[PDB]
Amino acid sequence: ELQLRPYQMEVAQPALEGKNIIICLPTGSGKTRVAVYIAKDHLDKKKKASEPGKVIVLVNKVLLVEQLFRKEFQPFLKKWYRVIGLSGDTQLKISFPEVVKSCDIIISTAQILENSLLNLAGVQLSDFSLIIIDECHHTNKEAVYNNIMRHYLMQKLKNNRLKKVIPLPQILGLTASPGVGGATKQAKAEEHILKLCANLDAFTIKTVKENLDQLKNQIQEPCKKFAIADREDPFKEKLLEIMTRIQTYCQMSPMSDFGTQPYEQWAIQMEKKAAKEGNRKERVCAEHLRKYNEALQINDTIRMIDAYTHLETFYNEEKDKKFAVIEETDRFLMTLFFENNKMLKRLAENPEYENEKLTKLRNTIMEQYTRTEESARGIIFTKTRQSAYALSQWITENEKFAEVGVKAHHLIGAGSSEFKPMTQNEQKEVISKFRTGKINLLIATTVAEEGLDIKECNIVIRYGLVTNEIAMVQARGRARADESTYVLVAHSGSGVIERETVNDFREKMMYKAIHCVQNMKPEEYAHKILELQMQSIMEKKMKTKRNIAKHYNNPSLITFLCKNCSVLACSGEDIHVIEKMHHVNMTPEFKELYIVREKQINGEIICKCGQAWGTMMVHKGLDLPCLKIRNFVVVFKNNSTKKQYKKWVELPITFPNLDYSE
Amino acid sequence: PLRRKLWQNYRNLTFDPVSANRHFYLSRQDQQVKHLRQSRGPGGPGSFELWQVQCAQSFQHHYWEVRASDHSVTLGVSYPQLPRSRLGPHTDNIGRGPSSWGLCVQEDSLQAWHNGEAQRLPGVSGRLLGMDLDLASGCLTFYSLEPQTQPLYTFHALFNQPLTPVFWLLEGRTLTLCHQ
Ligand SMILES: Nc1ncnc2c1ncn2[C@@H]1O[C@H](COP(=O)(O)OP(=O)(O)O)[C@@H](O)[C@H]1O
Ligand code: ALF
Ligand SMILES: [Mg+2]
Ligand SMILES: [Zn+2]
Repeated sequence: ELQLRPYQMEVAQPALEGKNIIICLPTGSGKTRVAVYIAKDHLDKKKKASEPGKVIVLVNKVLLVEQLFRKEFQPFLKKWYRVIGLSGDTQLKISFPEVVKSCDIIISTAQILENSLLNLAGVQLSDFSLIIIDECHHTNKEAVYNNIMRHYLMQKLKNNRLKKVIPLPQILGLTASPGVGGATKQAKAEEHILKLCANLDAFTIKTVKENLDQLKNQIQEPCKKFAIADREDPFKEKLLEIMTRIQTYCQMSPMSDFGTQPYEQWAIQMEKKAAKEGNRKERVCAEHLRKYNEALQINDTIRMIDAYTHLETFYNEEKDKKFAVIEETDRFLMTLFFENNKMLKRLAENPEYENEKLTKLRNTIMEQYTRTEESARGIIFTKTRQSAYALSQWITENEKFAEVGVKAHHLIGAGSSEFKPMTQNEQKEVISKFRTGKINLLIATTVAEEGLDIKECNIVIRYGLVTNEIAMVQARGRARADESTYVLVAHSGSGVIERETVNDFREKMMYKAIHCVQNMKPEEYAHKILELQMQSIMEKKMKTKRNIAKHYNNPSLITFLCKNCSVLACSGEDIHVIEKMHHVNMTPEFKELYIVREKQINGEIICKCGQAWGTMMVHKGLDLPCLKIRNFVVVFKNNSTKKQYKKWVELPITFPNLDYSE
Repeated sequence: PLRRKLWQNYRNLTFDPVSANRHFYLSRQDQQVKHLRQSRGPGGPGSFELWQVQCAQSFQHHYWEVRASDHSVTLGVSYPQLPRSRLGPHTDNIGRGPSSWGLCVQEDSLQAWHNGEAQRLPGVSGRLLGMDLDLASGCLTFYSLEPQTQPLYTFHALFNQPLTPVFWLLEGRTLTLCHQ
């Protein structure tokens, strides 16, 4: 029953006949159906005229691949065409070009296509006819969509050089909120819309102007509700005087109060400086106080227990690493820490003392679910993964939650160095369970703000989140249910509600501006569009030359040193790379220098100081330990400067690969 | 003035500690009840599993006043045959069966539950509430006092058993009576 509602057909009218264009409708008005219907017409008409016609659907988040695959494309075209849903996780058994050569409707993630296009056999953009691009507002400065569209745009200008051609496939892109690039001018807003349009090579925004009231009947504005809180507990201040004593021992000036982002930034940078000097007795202290700071930050966000466990785990493994070498400022720390931590665990265990935010959260959950009486799905959006997982535990523990029938689970993306990484198969079944309804409360992160189509979402909740305007429009859109309630929770300490306010005004700017561009004069539209097209290309070329000149290298010039100690580790010639991917050292005396340690299939490298260096790896039948450039210090031979790099790509050195004859 | 016309059938009330729930707490000469996260030990027999309490008084006319801390609470009266165990995940029984009459107040709107059925009634701002019950006419009505007297809703029925007030509460919610 591919029967569109009136406004849908109305805004689809220009699309039915060429005219690569854009469609934007407010969230929850089934744009996917417009895509499906347009696709059917395109393929059928091309079949009537008998030309090779295909269509590729690009999505930017893995979960949506399976959703859009089995929810809107399978059920409507099981008899008419060959639709295949492919993502980077599914184990292919056939090359991408043959995958496309077999089917005709593809649903894939954009990174796959771009990979397949820079492999010049690969594939050419011309092989396609219709390019459906969902959630294309991400078309911005060097994003995955921008690369693909820049190839398309380059070819178009080449065609214009030819005219004074090769067909360029028709383009469609779906948005809900193009947004502004942080603009307090009407000019910058409308400019920004134009920049998106040109980079999409669109023709007309084409947003509804006829069937307004029925639209007002379909979409529902959720009810906004504010939960803002602002109890004294020594634990915060207990950590305070401990860490102030720590800072005063080395008599550091904070330049700001503790527990703040500037303080953390200062701590990291000064720790880098101290390591540059080679200053021990300070470096370690700086790192430890930093650890306290992040512990406090988690502490304010979540319950006491996990924050303590984080610190306890760090110091436990710290002394574990230290005692390995057995087989002055160091002990200066644990001695006081361990008495204090025993006391803290005594203080932390007391559940009567509680965070302010968590309190209001409990109030909100109970109020909403009890008022709903077993007809309620709620989505809570957070910031950090461990926040999601700990909040899941917090739901688990207090039995007062379960009595109300709330069933909770945590959903995060794949891939760290923590409790446990959740894998793709698990989240796939998790969303399956959520749709069924015996998982009643879902705790999610950034991963699932764009595209979820659960027909029952009475509750959408934001937990201390700060973000741009699109990440708020979409969040309000998720409540795809009647009497939908959108709740913001935060404490007045930070800039949260003010971010909400500015986001609101920015939203209104965006609507008015898109109405403004909606009514421009076609020739001026064309001129401005063309000029913008040019601008992107020339700037890309300039960046290209800048980068290639920036790349500028003796593979022996440098030598590596510890940070905790400064003992020379090895020279430039000792390092070899596996598959351009992993640096490693084979030197046998260098094997004697370090220490292995296990808790194991892989061993961790430990210095004489106790600092880690690398991990044991086995490759092509060889046994061999690798190293991380973060763990070391670079020393040149022309200039004796002490430098560090978080990753390997910064270092301009190039290494020989692996003589495997050894 | 109508409140004055009422108060000659005003009746004073007090709870029963046996029927109080675990997390619940009684105070002020058993005329005030408060809810806490901490449990008051195990519940045990004679206590309503779901978050309700019933007062020591029942009526074989009658008026009384009630003040409440905040919304998201329920006030009502049932036959002495109200269930005490639990079968549904939702933590309220009143109004589900025809043996009780309920009225739940929320920040949005009013809902009067009986026999599992309820309708939306325009919400109110105040917390102090009043109610009339006539055994002769079998009529139960609910009133609001602040700032003015609102005849919220009337219930018609025939009662063959004495009626006992039962109150449904939320965590961090406190409920108090009045006396004269
Ligand atoms: N013609 C229609 N008849 C019934 N429901 C429709 C129709 N068009 C759209 N919908 C609704 O739209 C929903 C799909 O919306 P979707 O496209 O996933 O949201 P968005 O447009 O925000 O991406 C379906 O669940 C369906 O209920
Ligand atoms: F409008 Al959508 F996913 F396309 F919420
Ligand atoms: Mg969508
Ligand atoms: Zn060292």
